[PDB]
Amino acid sequence: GAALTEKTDIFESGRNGKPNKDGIKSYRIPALLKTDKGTLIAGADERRLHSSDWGDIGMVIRRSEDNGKTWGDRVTITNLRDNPKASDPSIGSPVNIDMVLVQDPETKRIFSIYDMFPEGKGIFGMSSQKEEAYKKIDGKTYQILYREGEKGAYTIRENGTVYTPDGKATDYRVVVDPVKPAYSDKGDLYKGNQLLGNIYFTTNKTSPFRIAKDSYLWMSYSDDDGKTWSAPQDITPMVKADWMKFLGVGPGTGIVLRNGPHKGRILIPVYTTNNVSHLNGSQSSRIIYSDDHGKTWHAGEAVNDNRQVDGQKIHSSTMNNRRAQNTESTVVQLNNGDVKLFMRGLTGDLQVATSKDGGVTWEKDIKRYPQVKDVYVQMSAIHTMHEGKEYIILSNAGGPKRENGMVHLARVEENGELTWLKHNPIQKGEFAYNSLQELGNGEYGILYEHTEKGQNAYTLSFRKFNWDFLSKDL
Ligand SMILES: CC(=O)N[C@H]1[C@H]([C@H](O)[C@H](O)CO)O[C@@](O)(C(=O)O)C[C@@H]1O
Repeated sequence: GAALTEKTDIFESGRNGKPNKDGIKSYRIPALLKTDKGTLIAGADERRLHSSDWGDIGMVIRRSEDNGKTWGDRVTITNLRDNPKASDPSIGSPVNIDMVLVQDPETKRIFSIYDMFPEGKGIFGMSSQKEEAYKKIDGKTYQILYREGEKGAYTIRENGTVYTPDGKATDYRVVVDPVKPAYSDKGDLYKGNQLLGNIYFTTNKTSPFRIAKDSYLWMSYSDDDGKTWSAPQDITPMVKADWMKFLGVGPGTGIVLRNGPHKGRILIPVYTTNNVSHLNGSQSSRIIYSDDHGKTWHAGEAVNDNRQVDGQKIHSSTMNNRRAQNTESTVVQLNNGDVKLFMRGLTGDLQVATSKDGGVTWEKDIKRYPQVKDVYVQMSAIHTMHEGKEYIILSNAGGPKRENGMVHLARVEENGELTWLKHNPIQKGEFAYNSLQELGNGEYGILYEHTEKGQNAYTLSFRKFNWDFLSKDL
């Protein structure tokens, strides 16, 4: 008997453009993680001012200890404070946006990796010119601070003390070890004991310093099953190349390889843009990984690196080809050791890349599956076993637009090839980003974006379904 539970709203948006009960207009970008303890962690972007990809956005989660039946109160991981002097509040806050959750099965540490931008319009407000964000000194890497009127780079060193371009300590200090709830004090700039401003503010500044205007990657972790989180760690310098303009995560839930030469490796989907074509023709998927339980991260190569496009080779750092782009993605490892990267794209159908070396490089054959439509929106996919057989469950909008949620089932053969077996609707009406997780006992859960009755984009809801829903027809 087919079984699909009624939708349960986890993060409720307001309606008709009004704020919700907590004064928040929108929630977006779901992430669902089933931890070792059986806990379900639902993550999301808490977009207070509007539904756009910038503004005042906090990284939040809710925990369920009864497999999705009930949920605890919201837990904020990170939420930077707004620039109280910005002329336009809608774009007047440093930004955190798009999160990826994953747990190390050995250490049990839970990671939340997400984007960070200083005050502005996020990916839509990036400068045409690069600004160095870090400087190496005496074998040490320090984040840079810029002061109007001076060309030299100041640096943030031990204890947050600001040093002049010439290497002399100043009386300015940055809060590099935040202590306020949500770490809303991170980046605060002090002169002596007086708070002057914040290094993440870019307009109407009250302090002399700001970090480089660029795209960053931050990470927070929890060792207590999601109840409390560490202060944000800037992992950007570990993975961002000097040519990269944007570098952000493909939101959802990452994975840890289960088998092969790279078992234990944590994979985080991400994508970049270059300075040649940025968002018009350079969005390129890839993953970043960690082989030491999240201590250090490394960038793999882009699916587009040395890819053959129309008898011509391209590279993610120099490409300018709209149709060859691949953006947000979801990653899965097969029992044969191969890694599959399902990438959001502009071909109208499902695009999948394959890596034979734990996600570092990608094979030449980018497969397209007409069986699974892609309206250019995020998707999620997970590996699963059923009666000794290997499968992959993938969910995304069925179209025409971002609507009619579908859960696709594919059989995985020993060569890693896919055969799509079923396509079952799961949510009528508006449907966008989603995140799947296997719950066990033949059941699965999904946290997704949907709206109805005038709700603001989006309300994130949860549903559970079993194998009877996947295989049998409704
Ligand atoms: C960092 C960031 O802006 N992420 C956003 C991305 C990018 O804007 C696009 O991938 C750029 O092509 O996509 C969304 O806007 C979208 O399509 O709903 C949602 C997501 O939060």
